Amino acid sequence: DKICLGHHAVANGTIVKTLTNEQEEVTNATETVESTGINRLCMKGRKHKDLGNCHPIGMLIGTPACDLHLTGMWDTLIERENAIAYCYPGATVNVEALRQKIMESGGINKISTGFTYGSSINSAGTTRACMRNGGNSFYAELKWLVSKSKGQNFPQTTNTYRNTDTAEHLIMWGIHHPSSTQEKNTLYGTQSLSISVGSSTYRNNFVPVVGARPQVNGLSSRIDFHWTLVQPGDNITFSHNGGLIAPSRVSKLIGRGLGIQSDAPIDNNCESKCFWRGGSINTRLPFQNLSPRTVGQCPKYVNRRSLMLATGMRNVPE
Amino acid sequence: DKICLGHHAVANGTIVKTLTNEQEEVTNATETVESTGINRLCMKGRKHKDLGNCHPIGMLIGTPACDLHLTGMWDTLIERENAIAYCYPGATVNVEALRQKIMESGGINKISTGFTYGSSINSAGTTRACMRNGGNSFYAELKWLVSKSKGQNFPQTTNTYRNTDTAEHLIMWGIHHPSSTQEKNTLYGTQSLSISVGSSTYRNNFVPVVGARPQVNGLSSRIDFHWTLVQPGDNITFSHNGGLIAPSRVSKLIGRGLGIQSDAPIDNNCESKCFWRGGSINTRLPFQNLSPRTVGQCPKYVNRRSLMLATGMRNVPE
Amino acid sequence: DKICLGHHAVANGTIVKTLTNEQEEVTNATETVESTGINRLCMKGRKHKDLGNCHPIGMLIGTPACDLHLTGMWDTLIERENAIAYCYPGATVNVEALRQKIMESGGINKISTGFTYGSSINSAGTTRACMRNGGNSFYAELKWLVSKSKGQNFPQTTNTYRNTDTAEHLIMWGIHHPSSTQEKNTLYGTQSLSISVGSSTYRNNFVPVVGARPQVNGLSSRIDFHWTLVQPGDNITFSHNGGLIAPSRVSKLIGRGLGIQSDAPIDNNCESKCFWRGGSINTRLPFQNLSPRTVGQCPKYVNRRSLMLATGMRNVPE
Amino acid sequence: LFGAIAGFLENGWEGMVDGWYGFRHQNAQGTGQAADYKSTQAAIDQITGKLNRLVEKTNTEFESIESEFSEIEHQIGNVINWTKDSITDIWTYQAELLVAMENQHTIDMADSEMLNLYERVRKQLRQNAEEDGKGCFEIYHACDDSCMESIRNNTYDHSQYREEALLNRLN
Amino acid sequence: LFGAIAGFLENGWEGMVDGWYGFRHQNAQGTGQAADYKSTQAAIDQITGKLNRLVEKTNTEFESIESEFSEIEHQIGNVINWTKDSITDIWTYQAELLVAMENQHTIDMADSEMLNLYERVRKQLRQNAEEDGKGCFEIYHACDDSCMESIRNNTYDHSQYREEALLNRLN
Amino acid sequence: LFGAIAGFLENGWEGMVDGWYGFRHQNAQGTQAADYKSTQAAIDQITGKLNRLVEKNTEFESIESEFSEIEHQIGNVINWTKDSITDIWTYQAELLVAMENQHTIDMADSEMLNLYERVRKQLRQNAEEDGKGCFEIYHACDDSCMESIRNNTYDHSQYREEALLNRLN
Ligand SMILES: *[C@@H]1O[C@H](CO)[C@@H](O[C@@H]2O[C@H](CO)[C@@H](O[C@@H]3O[C@H](CO[C@H]4O[C@H](CO)[C@@H](O)[C@H](O)[C@@H]4O)[C@@H](O)[C@H](O)[C@@H]3O)[C@H](O)[C@H]2NC(C)=O)[C@H](O)[C@H]1NC(C)=O
Ligand SMILES: CC(=O)N[C@@H]1[C@@H](O)[C@H](O[C@@H]2O[C@H](CO[C@]3(C(=O)O)C[C@H](O)[C@@H](NC(C)=O)[C@H]([C@H](O)[C@H](O)CO)O3)[C@H](O)[C@H](O)[C@H]2O)[C@@H](CO)O[C@H]1O
Ligand SMILES: *[C@@H]1O[C@H](CO)[C@@H](O[C@@H]2O[C@H](CO)[C@@H](O)[C@H](O)[C@H]2NC(C)=O)[C@H](O)[C@H]1NC(C)=O
Ligand SMILES: CC(=O)N[C@H]1[C@H]([C@H](O)[C@H](O)CO)O[C@@](O)(C(=O)O)C[C@@H]1O
Ligand SMILES: *[C@@H]1O[C@H](CO)[C@@H](O)[C@H](O)[C@H]1NC(C)=O
Ligand SMILES: *[C@@H]1O[C@H](CO)[C@@H](O)[C@H](O)[C@H]1NC(C)=O
Ligand SMILES: *[C@@H]1O[C@H](CO)[C@@H](O)[C@H](O)[C@H]1NC(C)=O
Repeated sequence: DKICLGHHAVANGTIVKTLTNEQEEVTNATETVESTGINRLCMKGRKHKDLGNCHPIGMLIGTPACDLHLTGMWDTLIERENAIAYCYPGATVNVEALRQKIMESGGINKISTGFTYGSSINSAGTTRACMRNGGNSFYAELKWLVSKSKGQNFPQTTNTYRNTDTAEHLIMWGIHHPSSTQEKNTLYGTQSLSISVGSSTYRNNFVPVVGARPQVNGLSSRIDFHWTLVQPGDNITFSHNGGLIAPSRVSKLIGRGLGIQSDAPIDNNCESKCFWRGGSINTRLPFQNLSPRTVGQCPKYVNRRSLMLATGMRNVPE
Repeated sequence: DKICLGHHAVANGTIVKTLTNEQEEVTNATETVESTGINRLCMKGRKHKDLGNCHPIGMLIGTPACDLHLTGMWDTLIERENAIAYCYPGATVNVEALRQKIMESGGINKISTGFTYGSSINSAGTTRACMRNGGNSFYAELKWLVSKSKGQNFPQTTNTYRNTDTAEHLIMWGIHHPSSTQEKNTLYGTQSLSISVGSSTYRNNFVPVVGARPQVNGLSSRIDFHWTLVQPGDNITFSHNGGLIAPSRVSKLIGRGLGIQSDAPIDNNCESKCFWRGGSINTRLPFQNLSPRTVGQCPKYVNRRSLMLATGMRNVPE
Repeated sequence: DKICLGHHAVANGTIVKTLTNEQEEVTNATETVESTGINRLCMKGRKHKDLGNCHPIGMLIGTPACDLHLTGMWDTLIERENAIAYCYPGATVNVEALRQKIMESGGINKISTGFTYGSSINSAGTTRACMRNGGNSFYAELKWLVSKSKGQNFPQTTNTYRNTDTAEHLIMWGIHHPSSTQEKNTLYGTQSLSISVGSSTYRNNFVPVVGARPQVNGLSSRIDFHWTLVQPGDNITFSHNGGLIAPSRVSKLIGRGLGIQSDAPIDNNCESKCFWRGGSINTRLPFQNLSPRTVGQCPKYVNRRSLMLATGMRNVPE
Repeated sequence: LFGAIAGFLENGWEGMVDGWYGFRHQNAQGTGQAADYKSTQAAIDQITGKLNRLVEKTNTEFESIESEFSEIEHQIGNVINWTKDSITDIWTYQAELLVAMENQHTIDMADSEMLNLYERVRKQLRQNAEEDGKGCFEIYHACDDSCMESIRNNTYDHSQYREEALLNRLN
Repeated sequence: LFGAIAGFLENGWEGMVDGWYGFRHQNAQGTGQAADYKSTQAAIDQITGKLNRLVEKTNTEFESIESEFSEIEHQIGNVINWTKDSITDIWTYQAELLVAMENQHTIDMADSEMLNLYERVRKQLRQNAEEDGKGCFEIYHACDDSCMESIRNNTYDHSQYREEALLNRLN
Repeated sequence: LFGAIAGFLENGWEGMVDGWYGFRHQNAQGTQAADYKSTQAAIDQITGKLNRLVEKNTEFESIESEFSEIEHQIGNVINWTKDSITDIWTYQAELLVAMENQHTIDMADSEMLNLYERVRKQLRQNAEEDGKGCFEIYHACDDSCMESIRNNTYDHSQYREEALLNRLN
């Protein structure tokens, strides 16, 4: 007559680490690091924009790839690989800082500057680098100004935009840098050229410069893009006599959104809070090893393939 | 005959958090996350300086609001929300790094440049924007140079400041950008304008950007500020055509002190070592939930209202 | 008859910290914070380059200090205090990022530009400030272009570097800033100067500005360097007037390596993976308190002199 | 360590599949096995409590600070690179400690409930039994299935058999 | 967990205020309650050490990298946000792990300190008493109030009542 | 805290350099030994902690320049980060050895109690506890018999009846 005491065991027991032992055998264990994600961007419950072809910069200046995305509202914005910002070859100052800002926005609204030009100016220069419906064209929010009669000096012109709104506006313009003396003279005349811009918060001078360059989109010439915020109630004035790519509409960024750079296809049926290049991450685990670069409400990236947490007692087999 | 062993318990007990149990009940516990802070800046035992409407930039250029703050020594600097940097329209290039250095400093000393101008130059010009005692005035530490005889070309001028001290000196100057060509011609003449600054380590050129004719618009008269540090034994030479707002003194930032941006009223009777926009934090706790943004020797900010630490056994009531 | 159970103990215990008791005597213990490093750069097993008094930027540009560091292959690059970058006084625009690139690299190869110049250009000019074999010389990789007949207008010249390779090349050039109007007129002519530089992904204008500056190296003139990366298959074109310090070789950064800033002497016998301004660190421990500022595979810096880890039981003596 | 599991108990009963902790007995009627609910629920309650803490999600939104598709300036990129690697080094250390510290305490907790089950039974049997060293109790009175049940039921009255057990122990 | 607190002891005593751990006695003379100094202080000192470790922190001086009253450049301000939020996520984590870990240890230690008192009393009483399994020792000799305090002071001599007690256990 | 060390056992034995845990004789003709399994059981856990401690390293590069000036604002961001990363590693490291030393200590404790209980259960009824770590064995135990006690091969049945009436008289 005796009564005994004891505990269960299993044939295959998972191995876990402990403070003093890294080969500990235990009855049960579970993963704390997530190693699988969704190869879709789970956009359910979100008002979202997939830009495809459009670079976020392209949105402000109206590149034809962006014609569908000139104005909008969203809480999520998605940038795609090899998006296009520049139809006519160029570069933008503080480009990353501006791109980040648009990606942080929850929408864009466009306001006309209201600029008007005398008979000497031709407001409607186009190019085959900016094609739009089988037709030569130009950035949709900017106007390329050239002398109406070729070779004649572009007239000294003053343009003022006044922000009559309650919130700041993002105005953009460009400085055209020709590829040759011939072309500069044809477009604006033989005169010396200066462009000065200023608001209560901005003062600068620009000068178009002629130099030979490699062709990009068939063109040796360039446009430099520049930008500033124009506070409510303030004015910004352009004084120029050849070379200004002038704004015909200004922008307004609105609210806040989450910007996402991704290779994944959209899925509007699933919903998620954590995203990366590869898609989305839906999980309960505090850690993950899919991407060191994530966005949103995500688990913490750890440098380990697996970490196992004991769910049972020591496993001592029969 | 019996003798028992036992433990105490309390009719009212606290609830704490455990590895295995969220709702565990214990006899006594204390807070580890501080949630109350003092609403004044506790300055007991700190030589300090309370700027009020003076902005730190104004200290260097002598904006009238900073006349009582052109110099001093401190182990703490307080900056206030709407402080005035400029009497006259304009701004400082690279302003934040500059603001930070003044906030890191332990005092400011001023040293005369010794600049001295020929009869051709009027160096005593003032303005209705900078008012000192109900009279037209200018930034104390600079001087607006114009042609003595109006419309005559500003003479080609050279000014050199020689740092003969043992520490680095901070030197500030302004560039004047006129409202129009008529104002620029009147002030400096019709010549092309150039301003060159150079040390052993510094080189820069500035050209004023003249405005366009309506007074209200973005392109009006303004003065923008530029700075740099001059090392001991080194000279910085100003070669200029007009449009320079010349220094009359340079600054010497001295030693080290803690800078506080804050809205809070001074309390010169209580002592503290951690500050934030709201006030001070005085505590022995290692964590605080008051502010993510702190300066000084502070407890770490944690996103938790309350973390209770156990100071007694489990509570099992009868 | 008795039998007695017991535990060992030692004559002098070591004290350790525990969760509830500073000062807990224990039979043994071992330090977990490394406190002594080596006052040498332990370079065993590394193919390394000691720059000595050659500065990284000077490898690219051809300062005489670097005449033995103009090319090579390395896995560790050591930069010394006070190293020389410029023989002719000047600065590089964006120097810290250039220096970091170089210091992240595993080698440098030099590729000739092939630029050639007609008869009105004297391209072999030298200065007192760049000495080889005791006489006047210049940067090995740039050339100083001046008019052959002193005083005449430096001819409109074009020069194109074409990256025919499959890695990117780095290209540097200087802009010359004269000390006076006679100098500039003598070197380049009375005409107004302009230096435009443009690739597919780069463009800039430069204008040599004349100014008075403190003599450095006996020179009030200044050569200000610029740089950009030129992608494979792309071209870069110089349109220049006078003022171009022209590149005669480009660089190709190759592979990767650890860059060490230290003044410690090299020692090819000890070996290390972790380095600071003082010499190497070799240790098994996970924490060190030598430097908060290390490079390579280092233990984590903790602000403590010692952390003793018990390796035995409580010490209880008679 | 409390000396029970992988201590003075030689091994585990793979046969017991209805609990973490149990009894096996032997008497004239035959041999049996049962599992003790209380103590296993104690252990499993403490495991599932751990897992809830594990899965407490903390919702701090993060944005992107390094572009995936454009060039980032070299110096700010090395700063982001240094910071991000440093945080990952921290979280890798924090996870590996967490798991190791938790597992050590999971094992020993499971150990303690076994030794708490054992102790309760010893105290209950009182002077009517003796320990055999391998986790068994040798009982000095006849104990039939309804009695063995009263040991598991915690209702075993030691004074009933105290007279018979004590005589058997002393001869 | 060592099984005394919220274990085989069924509840704590609110009545006891003099201490963390104590005795209740019954004999011919009557009921008494007295606390144990050595043991409630071994466990209290351990708590105080935990408090000192908690508040004995000397802090690094931090300046301001974020401007309160003026706009900071966009790229670098974003890099600062990400770093602050990351450092905060870590400290929030650390603070919750410290408290949970310390709380578990504090409770288990208190349990330990209790059981330790029991063991010292059980060994001391030796063969002159038995355990009822709810925390008491039934005593098989008559214990004087003067004898009762011999048990608390470690003054009890067991050999003195051994012959007398073995006789009442056995009948 | 398991009661044995700094508990019911009064003090350590310096004469025992043979091993962590041990036995001492009292009998006619004889008088020390150390237990092998119980000391390895403790040393193998200490070198377990030690092997974890020396684990590894991510490669880092330089992000502030030692021999040149670097922009003021980026310099303040870098000072703040490293300082915060150090406040963390310093906290993490004072926590690590603290809770490690608590476990190490309390574990050596544990292994001592397990030796004690192992023997207690083995002498069974033939002996009683003096409460200072010793068992008074109510019968005759020569050096061979005491060997067997340290051997885990002591047969309590051999002496039970002689031992029992000895406890009762
Ligand atoms: C980078 O620089 C390169 C060098 O200038 C540029 O390559 C050049 O582009 C031009 C115009 O697009 C090409 O020019 C023409 O050549 C053909 C005849 O080609 C054949 O004969 C030549 C001469 O022996 C031979 O080298 C070629 O491989 C062909 O077999 C003429 O019919 C045309 O009238 C015209 O002169 C160049 O051939 C071309 N060079 C190379 C090496 O491809 C390149 O455009 C620049 N890149 C950028 C981005 O602008
Ligand atoms: C035109 C000229 O330089 N000719 C004579 C002057 O050199 C001389 O003044 C002295 O100039 C010295 C600097 O001379 C170099 C130099 O080493 O830096 C000589 C170089 O050949 C020349 N190289 C080129 C490409 O021009 C170089 C260069 O012009 C300057 O660096 C531009 O600043 O200058 C030095 O500064 C002496 O202090 C100075 O006296 C004057 C008076 O002797 O006569 C000229 O014929
Ligand atoms: C923006 O431009 C407008 C028009 O020039 C400025 O507006 C006016 O201010 C003057 C002086 O206060 C008033 O007389 C006008 O009646 C205002 N115009 C209107 C219609 O409100 C305005 O001041 C400019 N903003 C800034 C920042 O200077
Ligand atoms: C505004 C204007 O001039 N438009 C013309 C341009 C520009 O002159 C050059 O792009 C500048 O170099 O050139 C075209 O060949 C083109 O781009 O398709 C034709 C177009 O009508
Ligand atoms: C161990 O845990 C896993 C997940 O909880 C579960 O699937 C399994 O049933 C548990 N294993 C058992 C019951 O042995
Ligand atoms: C500064 O000027 C003084 C006086 O002319 C001169 O002695 C000194 O050499 C100059 N400093 C430098 C570095 O040129
Ligand atoms: C930053 O690190 C990533 C991977 O470590 C790398 O691909 C990139 O080149 C690095 N950036 C800089 C600026 O060095």
